[PDB]
Amino acid sequence: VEMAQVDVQNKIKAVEARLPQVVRQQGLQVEASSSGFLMLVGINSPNNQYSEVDLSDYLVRNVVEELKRVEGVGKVQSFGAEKAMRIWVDPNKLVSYGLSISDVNNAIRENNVEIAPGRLGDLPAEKGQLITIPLSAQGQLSSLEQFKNISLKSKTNGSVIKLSDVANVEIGSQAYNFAILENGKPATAAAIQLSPG
Amino acid sequence: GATAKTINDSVVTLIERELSGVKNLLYYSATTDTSGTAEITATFKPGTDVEMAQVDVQNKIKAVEARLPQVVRQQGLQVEASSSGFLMLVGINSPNNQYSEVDLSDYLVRNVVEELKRVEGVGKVQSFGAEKAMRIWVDPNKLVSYGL
Amino acid sequence: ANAVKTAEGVRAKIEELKLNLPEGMEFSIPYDTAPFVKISIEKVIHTLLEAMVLVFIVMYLFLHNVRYTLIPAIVAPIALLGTFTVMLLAGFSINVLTMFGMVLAIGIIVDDAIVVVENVERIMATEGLSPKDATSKAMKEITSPIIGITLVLAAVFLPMAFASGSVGVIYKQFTLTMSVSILFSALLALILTPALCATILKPIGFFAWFDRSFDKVTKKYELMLLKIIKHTVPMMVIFLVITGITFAGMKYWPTAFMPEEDQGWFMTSFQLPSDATAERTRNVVNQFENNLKDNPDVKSNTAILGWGFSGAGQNVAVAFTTLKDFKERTSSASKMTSDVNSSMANSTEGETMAVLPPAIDELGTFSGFSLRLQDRANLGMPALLAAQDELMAMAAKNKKFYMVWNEGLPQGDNISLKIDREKLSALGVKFSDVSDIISTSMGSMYINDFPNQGRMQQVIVQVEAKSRMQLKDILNLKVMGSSGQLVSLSEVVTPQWNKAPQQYNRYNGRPSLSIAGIPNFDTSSGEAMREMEQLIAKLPKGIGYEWTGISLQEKQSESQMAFLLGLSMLVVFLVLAALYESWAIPLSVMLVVPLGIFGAIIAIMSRGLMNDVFFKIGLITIIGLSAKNAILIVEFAKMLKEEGMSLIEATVAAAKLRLRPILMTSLAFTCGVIPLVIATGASSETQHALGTGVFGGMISATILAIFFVPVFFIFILGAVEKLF
Ligand SMILES: CC[n+]1c(-c2ccccc2)c2cc(N)ccc2c2ccc(N)cc21
Repeated sequence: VEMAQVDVQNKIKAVEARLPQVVRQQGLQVEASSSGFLMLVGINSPNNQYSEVDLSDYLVRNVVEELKRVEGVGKVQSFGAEKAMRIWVDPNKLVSYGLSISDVNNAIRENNVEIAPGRLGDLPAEKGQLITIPLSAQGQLSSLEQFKNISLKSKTNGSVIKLSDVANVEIGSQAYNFAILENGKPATAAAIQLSPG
Repeated sequence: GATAKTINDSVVTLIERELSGVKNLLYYSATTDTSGTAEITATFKPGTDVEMAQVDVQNKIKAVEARLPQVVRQQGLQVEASSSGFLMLVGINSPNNQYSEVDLSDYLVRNVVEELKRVEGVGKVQSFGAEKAMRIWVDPNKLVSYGL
Repeated sequence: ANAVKTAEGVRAKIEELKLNLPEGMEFSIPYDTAPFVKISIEKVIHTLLEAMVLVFIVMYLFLHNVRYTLIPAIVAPIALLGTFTVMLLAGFSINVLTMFGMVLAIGIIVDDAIVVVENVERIMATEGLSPKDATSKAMKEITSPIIGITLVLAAVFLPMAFASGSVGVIYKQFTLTMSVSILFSALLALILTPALCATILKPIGFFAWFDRSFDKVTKKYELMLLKIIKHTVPMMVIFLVITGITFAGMKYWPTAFMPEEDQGWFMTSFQLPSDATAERTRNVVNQFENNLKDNPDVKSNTAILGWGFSGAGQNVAVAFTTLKDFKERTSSASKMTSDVNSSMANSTEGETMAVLPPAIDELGTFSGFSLRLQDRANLGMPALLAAQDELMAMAAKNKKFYMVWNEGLPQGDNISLKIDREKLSALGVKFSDVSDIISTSMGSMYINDFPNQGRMQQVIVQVEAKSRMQLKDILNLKVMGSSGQLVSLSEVVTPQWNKAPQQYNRYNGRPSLSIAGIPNFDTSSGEAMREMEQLIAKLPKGIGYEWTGISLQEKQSESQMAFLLGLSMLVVFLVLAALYESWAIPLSVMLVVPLGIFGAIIAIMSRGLMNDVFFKIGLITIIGLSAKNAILIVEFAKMLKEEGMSLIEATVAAAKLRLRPILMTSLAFTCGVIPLVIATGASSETQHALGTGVFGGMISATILAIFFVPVFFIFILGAVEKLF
């Protein structure tokens, strides 16, 4: 299986360029079919206090690796939705201010950015330099309020408006295609594959 | 473009999650410093085929290339066989200071390193010198005056 | 890849590249480890030759004739050649372990031929028979014992080749190189030796004295044995006492993995504070070079500034120090490292560690114990570092360790600039501009390539050094506002100073810290590991530990000793039961293992040597050899018993007749290992470890067995007769 998978990946690498840009950005996932299924581990919320995304987040953060380090446990496949920062834009509010989707995307790409850290005193250094110290800056946004406070410029009047005004920002799922129900309530699951031998 | 903490939380842990689970693995470890590079090492049981181990590792690490940061993705994740120590050190020096360290380091890189690396049985040649380059030292206070 | 051949190719290539070298440039090879391999190989070959010569001399001292001595001696080179063929077929390579196995087997592989020739000579002398009739009678008498001894000594080494880990690989070399050689020696003894005895043996001072003295000693041995057989229960009690002492010594004696060897070079690591610069590290490296200057025992010193084996940066350095030849040297590498550490400790602003090369090439980069302290309860990095500091505090006050330190970059200062986005919006500044001016302020940007003298070379744009040395220069950077005036970063960014780690390490997917330590002299690796475990047990909850590198292999080797010994003993017992069709005859032969382990442990205690893998291999060899010395008497005693003689009479006659072969065989093996015992020079530690235990065990088995195995036989057979 390993020698088939490596050959397949090497042959796929040839046409990676001609593929559509979004497919490249998402990435092509290559795997080998496994038959060592052992069991399923799931978490459910009887009181609906949590959603599927929250349960999946808890499972991946605090459960999957715990099960992985148990003797005889090999691969763990978590089924669910990964959390993401979802912005839902109202076209009427956007046109009210003479703004478009591209403007919102540009604002997000601008305000949320990574700043390259550096070192003061790095080589080549001025003679007599004694102290060398790292220096870093934070440009990324890590909170809902920060994303909601992003500033856009209205073309109609030139006033400064907030992203929350033209859109609703929340924490949701990267994809909403699938849902998992445990006895009619939100749930998440992970399949444990037995290690060979 | 990241600190040690960011690389640890973005690259090392994400990859090491999938590394756990290869065949005939004794243990795995990871190290990250402020040099912008991260090194993970997987140790396999004695009497194990290294060639099979490399392909297994490559298969298990290509399933996370998508989630890996863009810069690492374009630069690539490099898999290699491990050699702990140095077989030997080959040096060049100027008895009469005719050539400076930069010149010696340029000659070593551009005439010696590649020749040595092609000797049968040589796995890796690590040159502790740098090739010559065109350096542009920009004064921050000057270009701002001209608005650049 | 082969180290020796790769080094030869590198040295050849350098030779061709010398001609096209601009004047004023000279090549050098300050650090090279390949030669030591060939030096060790040639040393082990010399040891093998010395063992062969000593064994030949011992055989001559007994046989008194050159032809008689040659007849057995010829079997060893042929057996070794067959073993070489088997190694080539099986994929094994010539190395120190296989050659040491050959050296150990050189005494064994002559035992069968010695037994054949001794019986032939005895028959010719006593019965006045021709060489061909004497050979026929001798072989008819001794065919079975040779096969039994060969099978036992081949089977005894088999189990240790099935062990796991590196210790299994080590045992595999000895198992093959001993079992195959022993089988080939037995085949030669059964095939060629009778023909030579029948063909090249002619009919029949110091030698006369030796003969008369040996007859006198044989008479004294017979009388002493006759006296001894009367007292059996006391001699069972004494044997139980000896077994108890052997068990106590085996359990309560320090254990190790592999002796530390002098390879003619040591390593030095300089770790300086996080805020240190290249000049500061260069200063301490210059002090180290000056201190090592003028020392006659140093050939060449090379220092790599800015790189390390546990992290790279501006505050790290590594140096390789090569010592002169062993004959020209006057101080051991360990003393050199100790002096270097003592000198560097007093006057330096950082930590300098001088260490010796590891026991195995790729199993670590230093000799000592390596630990991984892990945060297993999500305690946090600062908690892990506090636990590290407390562990270092406990370890620095203990007499069980010499020096324990951390192999990683120190924790250090970090500056973080918090950007006031509200102020940026109010002033009209655009965030991306700030982001760009900060990112490129003190970083090197690779742009394009340009042709320099026929090679593409990089164009790198960076800010001048004078403007990236202090935080003020970065805070002086200005950006354009909406109103038009330039606003400096200091107005819009606030600096914050914090203490955070500069290196992040993980072991088995958990936050981890690497620790190294050197056990103090008079303390073994196992003792140091146990004490370190006890100290770690006192750390706060949520902190765990792991043993990595040499430590894990040593633990695994120590774990498997008892099972291997028991399985080997059971295999020998089963083989003996199969051969002699009894459950009591093997029982008597199985009681000599304590007699040899008593004496092996005694020798290692007297010489102050630890229980290591080579000691275990010697123990297995002594099990085999003691089983041989018991069999040599027990087989003939039993056979005489079926002929019609009584138990005591048959046993006494068998011991009297088989004294000479046993003494010859045992002395041949014992003298075959003296070169290892008294080895001096390079690699002498490994030879001593491999030889002292076997020397002591063989002596104890030879001296004690001749008086104990007859009593074991009589006691066990009498008990069997009484009960059933
Ligand atoms: C990711 C979709 N997907 C697949 C799947 C669909 C197509 C291709 C490969 C797997 C799946 C396949 C099998 N056998 C069993 C369970 C699931 C599953 C379960 C839950 C979920 N939320 C998505 C799930």
